[PDB]
Amino acid sequence: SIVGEALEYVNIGLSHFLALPLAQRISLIIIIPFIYNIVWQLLYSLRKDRPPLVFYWIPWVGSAVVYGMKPYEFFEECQKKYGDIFSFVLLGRVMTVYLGPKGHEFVFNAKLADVSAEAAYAHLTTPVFGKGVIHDCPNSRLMEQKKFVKGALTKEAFKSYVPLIAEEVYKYFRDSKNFRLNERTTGTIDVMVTQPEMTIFTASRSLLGKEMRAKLDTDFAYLYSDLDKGFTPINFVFPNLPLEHYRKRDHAQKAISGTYMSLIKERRKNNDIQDRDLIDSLMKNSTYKDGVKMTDQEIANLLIGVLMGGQHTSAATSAWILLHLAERPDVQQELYEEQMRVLDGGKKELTYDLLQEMPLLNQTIKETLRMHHPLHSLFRKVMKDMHVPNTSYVIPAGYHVLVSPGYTHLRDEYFPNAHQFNIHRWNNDSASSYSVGEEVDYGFGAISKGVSSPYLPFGGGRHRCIGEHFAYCQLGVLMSIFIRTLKWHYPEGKTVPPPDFTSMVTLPTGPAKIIWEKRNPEQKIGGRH
Ligand SMILES: CC[C@@H](C)n1ncn(-c2ccc(N3CCN(c4ccc(OC[C@H]5CO[C@](Cn6cncn6)(c6ccc(Cl)cc6Cl)O5)cc4)CC3)cc2)c1=O
Ligand code: HEM
Repeated sequence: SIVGEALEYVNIGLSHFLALPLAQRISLIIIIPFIYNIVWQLLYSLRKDRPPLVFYWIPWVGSAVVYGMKPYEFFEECQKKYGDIFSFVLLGRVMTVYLGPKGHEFVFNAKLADVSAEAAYAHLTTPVFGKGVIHDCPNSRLMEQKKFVKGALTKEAFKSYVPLIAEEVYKYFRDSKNFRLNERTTGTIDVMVTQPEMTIFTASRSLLGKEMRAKLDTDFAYLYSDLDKGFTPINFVFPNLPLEHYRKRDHAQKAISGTYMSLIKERRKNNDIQDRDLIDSLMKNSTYKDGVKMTDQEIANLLIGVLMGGQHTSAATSAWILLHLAERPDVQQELYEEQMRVLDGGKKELTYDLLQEMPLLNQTIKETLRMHHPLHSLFRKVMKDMHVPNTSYVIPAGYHVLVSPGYTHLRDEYFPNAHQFNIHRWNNDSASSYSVGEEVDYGFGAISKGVSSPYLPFGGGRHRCIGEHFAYCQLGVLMSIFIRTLKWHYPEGKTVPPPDFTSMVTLPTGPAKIIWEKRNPEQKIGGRH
């Protein structure tokens, strides 16, 4: 009646194991985690208190490759097999996806104690922006930082930004190799080259001021390029690794934040603090509610973050607008007529107020943001176990929740013929967004309380975007001028490119070229160059 001899043969087996040929021991260190992985998923599939988990062959990697290459195609397959809630493994992490408007509610209105955005995002952005701001600080600091920035983003600021943004667009048509409208009447451009330059020029001039704008004409512009490089999904797994890419980024962040602090300390020294730009504004208005002031280093890091966020979402969006309009001369024609009616055939300077009298222009932005949400996946790390309403599912702490309003933007159920670009689906509804009812303030102004809208380009809840009006202002001036100045179309046989879902924003797969030509070949842009 001896089990003792079994326990001996366990120990013997462990010892015979350790003495295997190194060819078999490498094999086992591969085959036994592979076998265990399959065994674990099958067992996992039994738990009725967990959403279904998408099956995967490679441990740790998970569904990373198919999710990254074509996330909306991934989501649609999963939705057919499992419905709206399902999980998948992604480079070590378990992501729980909740598709559709209830998904929006579940994640964007999640209680602050249940989930954390900074725990999800901190590695992605802190290396790039610097310490102390955005996701490298507690939520209540973030709430107030959004309040400070929003304070420079008022109707009266937009009124003064508009002629500044217009000036930069015109100087870019005049001076850029891509255009030179005083010398050339037609030409070819890559919109992934032109739009990121146009966006940084206009955002700099209006948010940072003319000094910082002036510096973009120098070799300082190269540091922006270097810091721009460090803004990549790979920071999610490799935020820091001793290589040259990471070294230029860190240098750039120091060099750029140094330049902003130089200006800040310069302005405080001369008492030269007005209401020109966002720098003036944060100098006057960056004291937290427990009395602590933001440092000059933190103020500068915040400027980098604001500028970098606006840079990528807006540049991609104007690239998409150009690309969709290039095959739709009917829409270009209709926008041109609205410009002629609102601006008296051009005998009226563009103002922020007149921009609000251009519904078709704003509907074009709205519709581009529907087809091309710059951020396909928004994340939160789960901090406490969460019950999913009307289900038996519990999402345990340590999981991530993923919400994807850009996926819902492309469903026929909520947008008839969702794959078709149509600015007229927004007729009599051209506002960037609006709360369908009740509102709430998390620290940075009253916003919509419900987040169930199928259309959520700026998200919702406490992490809701605050740059929506600035983006529309910027994109509006830009497109108003393109339309009044140029017609454009595709090279023969070219059409809208598919999105690049592996970058930070869903920008077009390039080279994405359009051919432009002047509406008025003899028109000249004045000023010195
Ligand atoms: C390894 C194999 C390969 C095939 N693969 N396998 C998987 N993937 C992959 C997966 C996921 C993703 N991403 C794309 C980027 N994405 C993402 C990027 C930025 C982001 O930002 C959310 C927060 C933080 O940044 C901002 C962005 N922003 C918002 N408005 C303007 N910018 C932000 C907020 C505030 C401020 Cl001040 C700045 C910034 Cl940047 O909001 C959220 C998600 C996550 C998924 C990419 C590739 C791959 O490429
Ligand atoms: C087309 C332009 C833009 C789009 C579509 C967009 C979209 C978004 C979205 C979806 C979020 C929420 C992210 C999340 O919930 O995880 C967000 C957050 C945010 N965005 Fe934007 N954005 C745009 C432009 C801008 C601009 C121009 C600025 C700055 C002026 C800006 C600043 C911010 C800030 C400060 C947050 C808050 C992040 C947080 O609270 O955690 N965005 N944006």
